[PDB]
Amino acid sequence: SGFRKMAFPSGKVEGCMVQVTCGTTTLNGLWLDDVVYCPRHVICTSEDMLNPNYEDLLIRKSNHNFLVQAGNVQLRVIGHSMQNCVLKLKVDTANPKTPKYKFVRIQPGQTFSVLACYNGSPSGVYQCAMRPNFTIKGSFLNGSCGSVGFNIDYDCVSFCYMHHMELPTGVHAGTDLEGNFYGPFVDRQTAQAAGTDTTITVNVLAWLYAAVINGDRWFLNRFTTTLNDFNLVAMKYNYEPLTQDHVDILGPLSAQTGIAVLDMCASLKELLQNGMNGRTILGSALLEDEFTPFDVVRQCSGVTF
Amino acid sequence: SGFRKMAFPSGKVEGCMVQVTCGTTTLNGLWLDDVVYCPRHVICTSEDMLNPNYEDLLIRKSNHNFLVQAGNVQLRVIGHSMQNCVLKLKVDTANPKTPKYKFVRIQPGQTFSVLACYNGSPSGVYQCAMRPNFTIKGSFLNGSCGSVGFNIDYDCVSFCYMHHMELPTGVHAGTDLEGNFYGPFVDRQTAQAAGTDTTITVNVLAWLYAAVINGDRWFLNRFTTTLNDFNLVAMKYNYEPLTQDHVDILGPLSAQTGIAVLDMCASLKELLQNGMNGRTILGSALLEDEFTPFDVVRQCSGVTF
Ligand SMILES: *[C@@H](CC(=O)OCC)[C@H](C[C@@H]1CCNC1=O)NC(=O)[C@@H](CC(=O)[C@@H](NC(=O)c1cc(C)on1)C(C)C)Cc1ccc(F)cc1
Ligand SMILES: *[C@@H](CC(=O)OCC)[C@H](C[C@@H]1CCNC1=O)NC(=O)[C@@H](CC(=O)[C@@H](NC(=O)c1cc(C)on1)C(C)C)Cc1ccc(F)cc1
Repeated sequence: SGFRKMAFPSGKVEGCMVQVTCGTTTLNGLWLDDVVYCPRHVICTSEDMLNPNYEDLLIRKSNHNFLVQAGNVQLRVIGHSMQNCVLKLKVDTANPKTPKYKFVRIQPGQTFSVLACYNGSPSGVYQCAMRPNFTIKGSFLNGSCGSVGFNIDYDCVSFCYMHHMELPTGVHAGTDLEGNFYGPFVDRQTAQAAGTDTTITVNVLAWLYAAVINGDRWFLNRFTTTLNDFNLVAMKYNYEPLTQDHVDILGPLSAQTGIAVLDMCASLKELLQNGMNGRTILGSALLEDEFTPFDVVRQCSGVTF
Repeated sequence: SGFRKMAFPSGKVEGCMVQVTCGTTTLNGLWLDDVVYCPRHVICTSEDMLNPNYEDLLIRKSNHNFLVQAGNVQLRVIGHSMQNCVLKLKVDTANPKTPKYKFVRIQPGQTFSVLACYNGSPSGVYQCAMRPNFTIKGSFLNGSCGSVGFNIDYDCVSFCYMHHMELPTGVHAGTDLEGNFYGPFVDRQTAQAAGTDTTITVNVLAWLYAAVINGDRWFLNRFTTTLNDFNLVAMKYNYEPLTQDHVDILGPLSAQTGIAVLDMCASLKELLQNGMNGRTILGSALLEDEFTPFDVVRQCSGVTF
């Protein structure tokens, strides 16, 4: 029993972590086959952060300016290409520990683990979600870029995120491993406001199923609701609308607990309108919205990798 | 910026994870050098759980009954010894990936990461604390025993916990890697009540420093308090007493933020007496007590491994 902010095991990503020094600035890179990926701001300093010209920087730069290190072994860069806001550094050697991997661009709502690193060495691992406004509530310091987020399927690591920036709001912004930023953010020290975040309704419901599975059942009421009426209330509390595709993704939790999704929606409707009155659900006094229906299943059923 | 339930990277523990089949029952084991450690209830079934006689079980059992597997490679047991409630299985081969390790018995209040595994394969990693009543709020299912908790220092993995049982209360109990149970628990299906848990005061204060470092500062008031008067109030709300050793462990956070510990104690005194009034601190509507002063430092300063 129990429910925790579970992250995927990080060993397979630990083996692919390098540090990348171009000039004085140093950051992290992902070493896959004979290419190292890393943010493209490794070729500019904080002096250039204001509004960098990345194309003049790499133009006037050779493969010797790039010093990749893997513990103690240094790597020799043979070519360097710029795919959007990421930098592909083709190196002579290929990482022996390159796992079965893939590059995916996740959607708002989906979760992923993060392996925070500095100087190409990993500090810790934690779980995050891509917010509806394409930000994440991470935990990063100076020298954390290159740190990546990922999902797993047995042995296929699905890289989905590379860390680039932190908005003055405390939130964080990044790209996929193809260099395209999530949301309307671009790597330069310019004021860019993220949209108004919203609560991930489907994830709140999956979290409520997890509570039921674990014994917390005081919030279950006797009612049902239509999908529209629920959405009418949720709309007031800045909750994302619940589509039928979300209802279908909860089918398994619904089937497993014997609680129809729309009855659970009725339980949540009351929680939003009346609050929790100082009670807790799975040890939290707030409604949690960073657990997907799959995250609950893999944790309450125990899928391994 | 940011603050998350950060866990240590799990790669080095992933490499030491095996599955151990004695009869039909299968669980997990820790493969270090030429010995595999695992709970001693692998030689008894649920039928025996009521009150097992572990010494008659291993007596009438040979090294062929023990089938250790490491992915696909099976291992050959040469000897088997019973150290308290753990089982030492001496095998012919030695784990090539055995990291610099050590076995420590942590104290109540200390935290550690957990790598939850099933069938010798890792599902996920999360962070826990040894409660003042020698339980932990984990996330374990059937077939999770053998799963271990640990801390790290650069490259020295400090194994501190192996998972054995779950009390009907939902909490969990285990042993150190020397087979001695934390608290008054013994591996048998017998009603055993844990003490009344308490809040880890020192950790709540460290968490409050972390909030200040991250911008949440509304709870800071203008007062100071004596150590005794604080303890008098904290005593009422089931908070552990704050010793001078705890005050000294907060010195660094105190020095870094410029807030004296006893003034922070005054801020917490108000939070307990008046509550938070629907506000949050680092995204939580409750006071969190599973972060040590070191856990904050390593995360807000960025120590790597
Ligand atoms: C990562 C860069 C690194 O590893 O080397 C240190 C310079 C760093 C992450 C943030 C640092 C502080 N905590 C973080 O999470 N990124 C940067 O320093 C970039 C600049 C910023 O992030 C600033 N914010 C903005 O520019 C901004 C963007 C928007 C839309 O609104 N404001 C904060 C530091 C204030 C620059 C950079 C440097 C090197 C890289 F590889 C990527 C990006
Ligand atoms: C781990 C055993 C395993 O991996 O194989 C499955 C039998 C398992 C962990 C719990 C299972 C359910 N969720 C868990 O976290 N441990 C057990 O099954 C042991 C029996 C129990 O834990 C029961 N609780 C008690 O016995 C108890 C103890 C006290 C002080 O109060 N109540 C729960 C299942 C109800 C038996 C066991 C089997 C194999 C092992 F290697 C260790 C322990």
